Amino acid sequence: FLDGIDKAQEEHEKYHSNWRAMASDFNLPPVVAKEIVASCDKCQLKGEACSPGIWQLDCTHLEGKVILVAVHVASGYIEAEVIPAETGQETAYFLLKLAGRWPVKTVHTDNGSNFTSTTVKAACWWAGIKQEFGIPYNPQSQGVIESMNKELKKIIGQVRDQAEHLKTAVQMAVFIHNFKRKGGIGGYSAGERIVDIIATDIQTKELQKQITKIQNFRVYYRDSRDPVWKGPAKLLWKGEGAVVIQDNSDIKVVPRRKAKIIRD
Amino acid sequence: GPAKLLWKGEGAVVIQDNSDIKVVPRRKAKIIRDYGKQMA
Amino acid sequence: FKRKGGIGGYSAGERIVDIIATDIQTKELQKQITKIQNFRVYYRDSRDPVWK
Amino acid sequence: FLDGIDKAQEEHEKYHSNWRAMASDFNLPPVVAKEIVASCDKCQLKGEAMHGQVDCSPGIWQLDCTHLEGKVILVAVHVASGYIEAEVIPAETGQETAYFLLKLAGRWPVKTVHTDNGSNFTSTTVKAACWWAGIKQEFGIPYNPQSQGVIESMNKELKKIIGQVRDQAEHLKTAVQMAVFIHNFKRKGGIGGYSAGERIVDIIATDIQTKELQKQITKIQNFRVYYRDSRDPVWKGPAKLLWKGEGAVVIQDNSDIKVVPRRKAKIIRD
Amino acid sequence: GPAKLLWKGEGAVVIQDNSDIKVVPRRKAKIIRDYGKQMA
Amino acid sequence: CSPGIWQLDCTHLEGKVILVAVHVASGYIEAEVIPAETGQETAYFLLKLAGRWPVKTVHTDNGSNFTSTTVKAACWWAGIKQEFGVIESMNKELKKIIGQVRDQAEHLKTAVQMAVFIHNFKRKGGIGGYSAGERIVDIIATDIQNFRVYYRDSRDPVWKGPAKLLWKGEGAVVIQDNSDIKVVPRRKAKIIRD
Amino acid sequence: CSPGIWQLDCTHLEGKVILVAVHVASGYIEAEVIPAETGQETAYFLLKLAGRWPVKTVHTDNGSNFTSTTVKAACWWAGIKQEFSMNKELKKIIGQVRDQAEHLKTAVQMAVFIHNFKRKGGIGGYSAGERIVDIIATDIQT
Amino acid sequence: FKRKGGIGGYSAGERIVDIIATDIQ
DNA sequence: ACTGCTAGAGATTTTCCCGCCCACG
DNA sequence: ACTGCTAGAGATTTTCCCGCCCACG
DNA sequence: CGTGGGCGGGAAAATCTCTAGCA
Ligand SMILES: C[C@@H]1CCO[C@H]2Cn3cc(C(=O)NCc4ccc(F)cc4F)c(=O)c(O)c3C(=O)N12
Ligand SMILES: [Mg+2]
Ligand SMILES: [Mg+2]
Repeated sequence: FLDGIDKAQEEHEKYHSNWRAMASDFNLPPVVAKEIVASCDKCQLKGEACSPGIWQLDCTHLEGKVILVAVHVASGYIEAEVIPAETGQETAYFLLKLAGRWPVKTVHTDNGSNFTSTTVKAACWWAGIKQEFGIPYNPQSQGVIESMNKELKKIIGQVRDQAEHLKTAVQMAVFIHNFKRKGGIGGYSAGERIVDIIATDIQTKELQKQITKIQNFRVYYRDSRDPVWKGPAKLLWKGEGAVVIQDNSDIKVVPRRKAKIIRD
Repeated sequence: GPAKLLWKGEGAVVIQDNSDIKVVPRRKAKIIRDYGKQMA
Repeated sequence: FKRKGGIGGYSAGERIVDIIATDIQTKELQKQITKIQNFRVYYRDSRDPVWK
Repeated sequence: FLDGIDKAQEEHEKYHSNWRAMASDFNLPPVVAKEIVASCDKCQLKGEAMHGQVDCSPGIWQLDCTHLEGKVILVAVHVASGYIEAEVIPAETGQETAYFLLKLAGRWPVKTVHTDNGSNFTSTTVKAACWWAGIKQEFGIPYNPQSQGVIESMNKELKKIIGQVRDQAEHLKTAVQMAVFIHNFKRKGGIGGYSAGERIVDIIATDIQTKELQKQITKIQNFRVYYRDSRDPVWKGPAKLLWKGEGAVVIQDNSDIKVVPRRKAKIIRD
Repeated sequence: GPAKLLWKGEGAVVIQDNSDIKVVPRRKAKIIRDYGKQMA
Repeated sequence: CSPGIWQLDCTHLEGKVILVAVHVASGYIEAEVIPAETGQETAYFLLKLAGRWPVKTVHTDNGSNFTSTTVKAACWWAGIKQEFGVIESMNKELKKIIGQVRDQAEHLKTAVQMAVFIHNFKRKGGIGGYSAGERIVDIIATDIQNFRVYYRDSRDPVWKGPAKLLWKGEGAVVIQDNSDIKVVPRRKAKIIRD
Repeated sequence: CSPGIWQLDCTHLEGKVILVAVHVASGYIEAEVIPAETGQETAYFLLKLAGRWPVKTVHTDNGSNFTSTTVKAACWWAGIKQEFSMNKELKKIIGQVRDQAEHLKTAVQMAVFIHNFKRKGGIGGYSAGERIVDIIATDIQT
Repeated sequence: FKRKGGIGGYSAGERIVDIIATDIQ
């Protein structure tokens, strides 16, 4: 348990795997894996600027009727909505619906007139959503958004005989693109990828919210065969018989009788 | 709960709370792994 | 989203993720293990000597 | 304070968040989170969760008017025993209810009446009748029918037995008298298995025999108890002894019905 | 119940179940002698 | 009398500026001598008056020793409100009991020391019989020694309030909203802890 | 600590000699700056200890100004029986808020007011100015 | 061989050798 | 100053009886 | 062949912490 | 003169229970 930390350290020196691999493989607590991936030099990539809130917005006018299409670009999930009239209130209503279903963090769109209303500004102020206009987050999926729109138009050309109304065939088409399109690495249709991304993001932000209070705390400690109260070290894992800390650069374990935790 | 899962089927689920071996039907079960796993 | 509590302090939006995540994890792990582990148990029942 | 507390306050301004959500999302103690929950006046909960207690005293009697087949029925219940009387009313008015209450007071030792705030129970005629008979009038919370819920349940039970007894009689009032006779005599169970007729006899007989006997006792026995109380050395007294215990006696000094151990006490004959 | 009576007034009655002193008010008392006393 | 009322004024001994102060509840002389007509010594004396007891206000005259930016900046930094008799008596009786110690001392401020103590501790009389330094303690330290409710009106779902308590009951509470003396059950109402 | 007992100490700062007086039972300081380190100024420090606040004795160090004949005559007609950590907390607060100080004395004033009424705590979020009056209240009401 | 994940935590080589062992028989 | 309450049904625990049989007189 | 259920408030039990002081190194 | 351990006082956290309302 405690003697696998150094062989995770040399593993991160040779191959630089992330905290999940060293946590699940070596059966470690994930805090020491995040500190191993933190203490490295060349493993310090960029920040957030990954994101589960990669959302593309695109309008189209099919059969003389407005269809507003949103894409969860981090997982490739895509849906749409038939809009009767081009105004900012309809876009704000659909944006608040998307915020109600999924945690929409950032939206990417163009500088269209319908998407630049102050009603959408008040809605995103009440929501707290970063907004982008014309700027792709990364230029790989930029054409893929349009190709998915053409794919959905091919699905519409499949299922226009499956329903009478436009929006009923639209809902059947997004149901088909949610489930009836397989492939990939492990046979995921469309929902398993996005629930995997959302679950991993929820778990890593729970780890961030857990660790953001521990770094405020202090652990004054002495050792066995020692009364010299060193510290204040940083807590990693509070245990019932052994507490894990780091004083300067070493992952140490201590008895709880030798420990003293400042509450702030 | 929370019991430990032992075997899953389609109509019933075998679990173990402390030492009992309970066979709970599928319409009574709740299976989840907490994000709070990072301590325990 | 904003209302927290219930089972483990989460909103319903997290539990609806966790339920389907366990759904598309555990039965796939079970399908992967049911083709490998196949043990045949003969049992002598109670009040009797028949190995069934 | 912290900036996260202020942003949780903005969260409370926009969504009226839970205390546990603000405590988890910003690493807060729960006391200030419950204070922020109690801060905005739009966050008002559903009150307390505990039921009150209705008095069980022999001098109290409940009344209620109920309705069945387009007719009004006066129901009276002794609260301590569950003895019930019922009658059909010609017309719902205070004078006929005053006549019914005068019959009740002439037949039974009634001191206190506790009804709801209906129109017929707030007339001047029942006020003059209760002043003539010396009856303490009391009413309840203006829109809480649960303090009268005993007699509401007895309106339920008597109508259920009326459902069993309606076929034997041609009219309502004969079946009403038959049903109230059935419930006051034939229905057996409750505390000691008896009907309420034996129970109210037991209540009135025990009341008389345990007030006159203690009245005859208290003029003879008169012991004055001085007591050195706890945490103190002052010998305080004298007090009236109610009953001598084995290691602790019960007394009343001025108004406090208290227990004093006999080692901390001192009993004087006069 | 049933506790033993110790003293009675009007406002409150004091009773004893096993060793306690219960100063029960008049609105909560129930003073009845069960007429199956003919055995006990 | 408020628990924090103090009064500041001035006296000129040989054209020499001292600042006297008195609590209105007791008539309690304290004083300081300043080298020149400045405001820094006035803020010095104000927060040294606060230096052992909490001070809520200071009463002054209508002079220009209280309309400057230094003293107002100090008093609004601390939080003491400013506003521009009971001092004019004891300021006249501050120059009288020096005579037992004036010629008996090289330095006159020693006679000021002994005279201000003989005014402080050895001055009693009247009802309570205490000293003035203990009278101010008695007054302020006897001055050193209430919830809201909300309710759901019956046959309605709307909650209202807040109201003030009148009498506690185990089933219902009587309250006043502004003048509405109403009794509401505890299952339909809820009291704030504070 | 009896509520009539107080304590004195001295310090030097920016070429100016300051003197602190504390109530030992509470811990609220009061400092004052004097121009010259003379016996007159510390006898006036005994005045601004004694003439308002309920003192009984004195407590200071072995300086020759603290035990002069002027101080002894002041204690003679002031009934004071001369017998015989208070500075570091003041030296912490003065340096953070030196910026609003045209003189050192105003910095001393705002620092002792920060010590007075901006640091709430104890058993009910109290001040030291309430604790001194509670202890001398117990003295005057016992 | 140093990067894993998925349902069973497979690499690419073990997955392709499992599908080749499936495809042979 | 006022206040939810009461009759009935399985259900479950607690407890005599009887017969009996296996252990003893 | 179908089925009552769920969010919040005191209240009560269970449990760390701290300081301290009395018992000990 | 220099340390340890139980206690108690207080915080605080997990559970019990119990109710309001959905027409
Ligand atoms: C027109 C359909 C056709 C079928 O019958 C009606 C009548 N009804 C009545 C309620 C109601 O009384 N809810 C409160 C409630 C009370 C007690 C309880 F145990 C559970 C409870 F939910 C409904 O909620 C509701 O949806 C209907 C409804 O839809 N319909
Ligand atoms: Mg009624
Ligand atoms: Mg009714």
